[PDB]
Amino acid sequence: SKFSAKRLPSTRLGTFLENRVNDFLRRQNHPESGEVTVRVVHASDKTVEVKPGMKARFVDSGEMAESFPYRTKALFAFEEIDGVDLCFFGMHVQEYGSDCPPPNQRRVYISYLDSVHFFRPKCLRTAVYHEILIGYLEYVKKLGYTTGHIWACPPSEGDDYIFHCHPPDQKIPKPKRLQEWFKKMLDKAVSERIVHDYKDIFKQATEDRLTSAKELPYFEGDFWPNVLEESIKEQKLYATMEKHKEVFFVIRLIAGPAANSLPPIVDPDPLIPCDLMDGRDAFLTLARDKHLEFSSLRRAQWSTMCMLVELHTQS
Ligand SMILES: CC(C)(COP(=O)(O)OP(=O)(O)OC[C@H]1O[C@@H](n2cnc3c(N)ncnc32)[C@H](O)[C@@H]1OP(=O)(O)O)[C@@H](O)C(=O)NCCC(=O)NCCS
Ligand SMILES: Cc1[nH]c2ccccc2c1C(=O)CN1CCCC[C@H]1C
Repeated sequence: SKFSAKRLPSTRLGTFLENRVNDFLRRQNHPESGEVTVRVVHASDKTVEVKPGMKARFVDSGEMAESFPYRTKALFAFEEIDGVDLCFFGMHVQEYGSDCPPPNQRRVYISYLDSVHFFRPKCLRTAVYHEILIGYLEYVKKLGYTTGHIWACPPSEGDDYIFHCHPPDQKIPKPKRLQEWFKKMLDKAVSERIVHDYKDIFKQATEDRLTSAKELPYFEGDFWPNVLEESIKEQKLYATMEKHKEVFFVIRLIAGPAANSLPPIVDPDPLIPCDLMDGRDAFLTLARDKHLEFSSLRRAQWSTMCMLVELHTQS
């Protein structure tokens, strides 16, 4: 059909991820599973600017770059259930390439991920989310990104990351459950030899014998930029790192000498301008303004169809 998820334009990344998920589902041979479609719907160039305190201490002194360029991508996963598309998973990532100044070079960071719990069958839902994330790490590792970063931050009560109006009975995991969920994902990646290893931020920083705040990757919207500004306004930083360590993952995709002899990162996919999916706010607002909800299967399917018409006919 004219405005289907499958007819959204393809990318190498979307294709790679959907082939992984569908091959997984085919091996499980569950009669209730439907075809999965994965589409990158936004990609654009951005920069994160170093905030005044760090800018005063380290940028002005020529010890650290003033800003760091990255590519933002938004991708969505859809499942066919009884001939109807359901959008059930979304993710926004920041990708810092090989031209980026240290300490941000060749890193990926997950800005947001969100879901609505209607994947059929339910006994495969978590496994499918893990397959998308492991496939993302698999892909960026293939391109030459060396490290992944994840802040396990659940949304505040009443706050939706990507999808407006979640089901009333979809529980939101607490930090501890969410940490264990990312670990289970990462252990599967480790056994597939995609992830070399992973550590909490304090352990990584300790084992790498990092001297200075300038050595820590500096990402848009992350915790650590704001904690650094607070630290500069008022040794304590080191105490914050340890207390909150368990919620920040540093994921090594490529370690050893092989991590230092890499060609440049060449992303084969074009930029994809799309107003609706540049950041999270725009899609939340359109849902709010069109009275869309993702609060039941049928409402989510209706909202998915509206989302798709919009994606197809913008510009
Ligand atoms: C992260 C996410 C995709 C994981 O989904 P998931 O694979 O279904 O895993 P969850 O931990 O949410 O749920 C698994 C089980 O734990 C349960 N659970 C979740 N939160 C719970 C809570 N606070 N108390 C008790 N049980 C809970 C669920 O009900 C579910 O039960 P089931 O397996 O019997 O159906 C999803 O929780 C989500 O969309 N969260 C909101 C966005 C977010 O947290 N983003 C992460 C960082 S950007
Ligand atoms: C707050 C914020 N502002 C941005 C502007 C542009 C791009 C990204 C962000 C962004 C995030 O990524 C936040 N995110 C970080 C990872 C955990 C979940 C959550 C707390």
